[PDB]
Amino acid sequence: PRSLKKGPFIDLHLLKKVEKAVESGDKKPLRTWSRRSTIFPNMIGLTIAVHNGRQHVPVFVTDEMVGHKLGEFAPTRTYRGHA
Amino acid sequence: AKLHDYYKDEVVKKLMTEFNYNSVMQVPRVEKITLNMGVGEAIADKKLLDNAAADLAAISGQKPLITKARKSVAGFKIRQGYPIGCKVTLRGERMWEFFERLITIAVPRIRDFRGLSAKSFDGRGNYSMGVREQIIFPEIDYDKVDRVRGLDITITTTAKSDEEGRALLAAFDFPFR
Amino acid sequence: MKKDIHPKYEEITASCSCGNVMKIRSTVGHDLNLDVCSKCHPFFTGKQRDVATGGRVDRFNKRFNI
Amino acid sequence: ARIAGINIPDHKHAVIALTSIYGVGKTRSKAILAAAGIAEDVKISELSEGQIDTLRDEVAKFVVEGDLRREISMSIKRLMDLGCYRGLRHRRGLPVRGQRTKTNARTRKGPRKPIK
RNA sequence: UCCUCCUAAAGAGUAACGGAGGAGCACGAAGGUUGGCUAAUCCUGGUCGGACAUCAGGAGGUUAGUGCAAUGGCAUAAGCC
RNA sequence: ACGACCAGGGCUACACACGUGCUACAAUGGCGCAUACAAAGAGAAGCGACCUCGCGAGAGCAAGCGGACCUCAUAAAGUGCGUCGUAGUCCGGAUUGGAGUCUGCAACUCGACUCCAUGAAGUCGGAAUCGCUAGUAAUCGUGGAUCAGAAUGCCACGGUG
Ligand SMILES: [Mg+2]
Ligand SMILES: [Mg+2]
Ligand SMILES: [Mg+2]
Ligand SMILES: [Mg+2]
Ligand SMILES: [Mg+2]
Ligand SMILES: [Mg+2]
Ligand SMILES: [Mg+2]
Ligand SMILES: [Mg+2]
Ligand SMILES: [Mg+2]
Ligand SMILES: [Mg+2]
Ligand SMILES: [Mg+2]
Ligand SMILES: [Mg+2]
Ligand SMILES: [Mg+2]
Ligand SMILES: [Mg+2]
Ligand SMILES: [Mg+2]
Ligand SMILES: [Mg+2]
Ligand SMILES: [Mg+2]
Ligand SMILES: [Zn+2]
Repeated sequence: PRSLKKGPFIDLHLLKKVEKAVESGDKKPLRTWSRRSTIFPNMIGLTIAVHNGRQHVPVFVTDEMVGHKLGEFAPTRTYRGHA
Repeated sequence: AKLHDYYKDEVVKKLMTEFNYNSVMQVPRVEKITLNMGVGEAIADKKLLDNAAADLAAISGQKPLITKARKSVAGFKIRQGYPIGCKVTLRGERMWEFFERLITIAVPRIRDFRGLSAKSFDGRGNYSMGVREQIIFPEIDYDKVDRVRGLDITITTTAKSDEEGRALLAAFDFPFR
Repeated sequence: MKKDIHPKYEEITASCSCGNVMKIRSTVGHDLNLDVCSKCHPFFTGKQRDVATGGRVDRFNKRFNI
Repeated sequence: ARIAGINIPDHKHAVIALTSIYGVGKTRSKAILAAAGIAEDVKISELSEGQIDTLRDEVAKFVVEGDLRREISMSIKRLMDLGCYRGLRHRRGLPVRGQRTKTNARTRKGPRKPIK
């Protein structure tokens, strides 16, 4: 993981969008390519559509989803099985 | 008869108040405790039954009644009459002293004990529980045994409703939750 | 009860780490030293702590300051 | 010879027989006996019962048999319920930590499953 | 050849290459007696234990049981120790 | 547009089949303490002592060095003592959980390392098959290239033999 002395990580263009959608109070799905941004506690309750390589899958943000990054909830490989 | 002495003075005074019974005979009371070991694997050999009955005779100090199959079923490969389990009925003073040793010693000796269920009272007050492992009783020596048995405890009481047996065991601080 | 068929059932003393001296009737014969009794088992204090869910937001805010 | 719920063998030495507890290892067993003042080369045999009472209190400081299995299952089921990538690996039976699944994933996948 | 039911027409009996099933044994206790006991099934609860073993409660009331076919009996049990 | 630019993904997927390897299945060993003996290399956007802090990977301050000077850098196998005493074990380390460090705009897919916990398979391998004639095989550590980081590969080096 990242060092504690650097703190967390989030894109600036994402962090400005989180700051806007909190104050504006809109529940539009925010499409986002920041698969590497740690989710913050002020993001809880928002539909944010993380990219997966091909499209944007919407992720509702839960209490337990804080200490992870957005790419974990957008799986990039589709696999169903061989048989 | 320590808990039987504890029953007659303080449990009866407790239940008569919180239920407003007309008579003192209207109070619940425990009647018998049944100690079954369903040993379905004894059809291979009698010695597993003969030693499991020996173990349950050490838990409660009575020689167990070896139970048999009421009828024949083919899913378990048994015929009507095969010795298939053992039971002990405990009444009187021997009921209370096992009941003392149960809730004070053996229930704390359960690995990862976290309580009982209050949903095990058979609709009519009679409580039944089942233990995973006979080593929770201190009667069993750990080195001398080889096989982990299991038994189940069944407290048959005179409570009419379902909650009245639940309140009865709670007067004996029975660790529900 | 019958006479011969039953095992020996004798009153012994069972002591514990909290010093709860308790005399019971038993089939052990020798004296018994316990580890936990119903008086000293952590069912009424210890098991309440042992759920320990923890907060995800509280884990986040502890690691630094903004 | 009965610590934290389970029994512990007497013929072994002190540090080794402690490691039968689900939650301690060779490191933490040295941490237990140093806090109890008990030498590590002695057995669980020829211990005073006061020393074993000292031993039970030191083990009770940490997370052990009944607590730890609940915490481990809680952490896995936390990943199960979120549906993250680590949750999907935990429930497809595939390796979580980013190992190869093309070859040599036999610990998570069990023995080989022949194409029938 | 023998047993049971129907045909058989409310006593007995009653035919057909009429309709359906069995028997050519078993048991030294599965006999005698005294004493005692009461099923099937289902519901709920309970370690392994599962549709189904054993245990505890309740419904049920013989829908079970009878060494074997069917019919008639069987609780005073002829059923079960 | 079959040319060009960017973000994200992929090249790391996974019922399976094969090659080449690494670590093992232990007692000619595991472990703990003590202790002896190397060679060959690299180093300036680098090597980084000493001291301090951290269980630890590391962090801080910071000399010395373009290097027979200083640094990477204490060789390990060995020996000496103690320990385990044949067990799936004080063997084996997979897997997984928790906590971290460092690199880098950034370690989710998808890095390495550390700590605590976890303790799979495996008890010497079917038919088959490979390497090797002397400092060789076998075994034991060491270094370099590539490289921000990232080898069990590759290329070198000596020990025992
Ligand atoms: Mg352990
Ligand atoms: Mg470890
Ligand atoms: Mg007639
Ligand atoms: Mg007539
Ligand atoms: Mg008869
Ligand atoms: Mg009679
Ligand atoms: Mg690109
Ligand atoms: Mg490739
Ligand atoms: Mg280099
Ligand atoms: Mg230090
Ligand atoms: Mg050595
Ligand atoms: Mg040695
Ligand atoms: Mg090991
Ligand atoms: Mg095996
Ligand atoms: Mg072995
Ligand atoms: Mg040659
Ligand atoms: Mg490198
Ligand atoms: Zn106590």
